[PDB]
Amino acid sequence: LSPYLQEVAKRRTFAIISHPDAGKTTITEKVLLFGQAIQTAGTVKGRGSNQHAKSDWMEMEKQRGISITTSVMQFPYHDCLVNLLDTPGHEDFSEDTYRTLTAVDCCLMVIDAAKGVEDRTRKLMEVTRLRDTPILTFMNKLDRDIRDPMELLDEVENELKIGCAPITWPIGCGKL
RNA sequence: GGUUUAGAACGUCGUGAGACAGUUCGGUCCCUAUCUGCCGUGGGCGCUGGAGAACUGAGGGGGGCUGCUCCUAGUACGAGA
Ligand SMILES: Nc1nc2c(ncn2[C@@H]2O[C@H](COP(=O)(O)OP(=O)(O)NP(=O)(O)O)[C@@H](O)[C@H]2O)c(=O)[nH]1
Ligand SMILES: [Mg+2]
Repeated sequence: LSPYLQEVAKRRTFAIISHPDAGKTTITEKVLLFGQAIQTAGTVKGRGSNQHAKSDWMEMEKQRGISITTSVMQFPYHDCLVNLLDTPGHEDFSEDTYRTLTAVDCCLMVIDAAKGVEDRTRKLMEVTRLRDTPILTFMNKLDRDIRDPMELLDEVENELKIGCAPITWPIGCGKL
């Protein structure tokens, strides 16, 4: 427990991957307020939640349309020091994302519970198994009317060839 | 202020006086309301002995517009926007 091997062990550096518009960038902004980096928060395109607070999608064109290239982040949560990446969704667009995976020891996949598993979701798992990299799964968008979370588990096991272990479970979806 | 008076000029027409549904500058707009109506306000009598109060409510009138924001929710919808 020397001041060296202690700093090392308390660190944790990970990805965040998605099919385009799943919510990487949003869950990221929220992860940032659980780290006391953003005292308020925002949305995307600076949209529906007002205030010139978008944000932390670096660049510029990102804020005009929707997301471009990996923003990177370091903040403290609980007993750890997290290093957070923000991987772009789009076939032609990255690249980069792939090279970014080279910097992560593990990885979190966001899934649109209203959409299930999409195309670049499937392609991203292939790239993942290249390094036997671990995957956390987050089922985003429970504010929306979604599919049966049972069926959502099938699509994840069947099409992504990986076991599902529910930690939490939604009670009602959409307006409920 | 416009434009159908009287002054004056331009262009135009006519020998001319004058003329143009061409133009230009100037140029007196009265009424103390009797009736109807309408807004208000009293007087009289009626209502069945006379009086002071408080009512019922037939009916009449006034009022009746709308923006933006927030919650639902950036949810339904949408590939997105
Ligand atoms: N209803 C709802 N909408 C969400 C949720 N999370 C994200 N969104 C919406 O989904 C859209 C996609 O946002 P974004 O975070 O850019 O997704 P992304 O995965 O970063 N984009 P990309 O995959 O292109 O990099 C946003 O407009 C945001 O409003 C959620 O939990 N619920
Ligand atoms: Mg993004």
